[PDB]
Amino acid sequence: KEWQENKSWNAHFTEHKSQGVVVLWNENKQQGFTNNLKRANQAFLPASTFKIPNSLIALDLGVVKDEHQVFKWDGQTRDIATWNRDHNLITAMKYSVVPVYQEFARQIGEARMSKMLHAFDYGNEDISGNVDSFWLDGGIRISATEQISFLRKLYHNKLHVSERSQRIVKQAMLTEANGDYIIRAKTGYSTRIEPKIGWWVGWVELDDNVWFFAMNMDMPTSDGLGLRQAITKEVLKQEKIIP
Amino acid sequence: GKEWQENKSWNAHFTEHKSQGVVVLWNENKQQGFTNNLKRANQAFLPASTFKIPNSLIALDLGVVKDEHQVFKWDGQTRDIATWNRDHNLITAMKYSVVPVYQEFARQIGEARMSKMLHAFDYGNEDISGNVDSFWLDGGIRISATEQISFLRKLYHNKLHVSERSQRIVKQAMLTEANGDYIIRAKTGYSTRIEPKIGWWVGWVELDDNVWFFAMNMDMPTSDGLGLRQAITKEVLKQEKIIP
Repeated sequence: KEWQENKSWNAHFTEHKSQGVVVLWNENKQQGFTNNLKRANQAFLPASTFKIPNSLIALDLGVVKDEHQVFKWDGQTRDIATWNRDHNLITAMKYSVVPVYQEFARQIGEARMSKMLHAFDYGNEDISGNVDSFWLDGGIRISATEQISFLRKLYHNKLHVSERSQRIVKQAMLTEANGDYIIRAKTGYSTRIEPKIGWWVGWVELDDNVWFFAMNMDMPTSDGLGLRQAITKEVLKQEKIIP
Repeated sequence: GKEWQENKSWNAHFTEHKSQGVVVLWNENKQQGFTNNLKRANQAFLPASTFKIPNSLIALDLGVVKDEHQVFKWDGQTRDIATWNRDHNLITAMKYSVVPVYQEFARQIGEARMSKMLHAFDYGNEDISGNVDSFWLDGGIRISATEQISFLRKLYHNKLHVSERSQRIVKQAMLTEANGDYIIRAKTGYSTRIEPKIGWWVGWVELDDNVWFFAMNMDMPTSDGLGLRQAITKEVLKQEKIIP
């Protein structure tokens, strides 16, 4: 069976008075697992999870030379302290620095952004809205299961951008690593259009397997943003993927 | 901005564990070095498994290793470290310090190419005398903590003469630890075949706005203290406010 429903994972959403989906993909067995088959396939705004494809396109088109190139703060004080400074690809991803990516998007342009999302088979491939905000309040929509399809192509260097572009983005996605596993992931928080949801998408590298993952959850306030990672990890722990 | 400074307060961290050794830090932004022992900082030892870093680069650059996914078959000889007794790729072979895999790389590389490469890298004394498959364990090659840092800085900046791709893959393979505060890319070593028996930890700490390169070695009479390589380095990084 391609996809199996495991409703016992809802205990982890319930424990934190939350609602959402975790989708796992066992790369070795080519098998999916989720607590909610329906919500697993419900398409939402990608929000900052879009920084993954945006990074790839920017690198491939030379908008970003490498992970060292500095993007100068424009001097507009914004409400996230960490955005109010110079950034490179690594720090811009780490802190989800929208202004840097809005600038990448303007330089990429509508026509090339569109051609690339088509080549990537990314979500509904719809960039309608502002070229510099469409992943936050435009037409683009992607499900947890479609995030995993895209992430598996990135992991195997199968997107039509250079191997180099893919390696650099995967470096930039690095989030956590220890003796037990490596997580390459990107967070997202969609707030501009209802419903407000938190994202975490990426994968867990083990010695002998890769577990791809995409979770989203109802996020009325930013007070629960920490539950994106904490709930994903309770699921990974239950499934014995991490100790 | 004196190039090299001695900080003897770090010896308190060696003393706490009744141990002896050196930690060398290099602040990349300020181009400044710090060590608890300038003498030991420049004492050359057998690299042992820290040699897996240059060996990885050469194997990749020559096509002995196609990528980090290529599988290296266990030869079927049960060895002392359980995790060696299975198939490996570059990632797992580095993680578990799987000598037999690297001995096979070394045999395919061969004497002439291994020698040319270590010279081009300016790697330690550049002496491969002994067996092409064991010289980093009991042959002629020697490298100091300060020479480890020189080599690691070239790798970090993709300045070795091998492809950018080869350097990116090895740096991926070096990944050891990562969290919201830092990323460590490093390689452990335990030299036992020639005295003195020493533990190595060499690599770097990536922060948002700086890189701290590091090379430590310490007297390792038994394997009971291998854990002190990382624990002592981390006490130094903590004292210097490089990690929380």
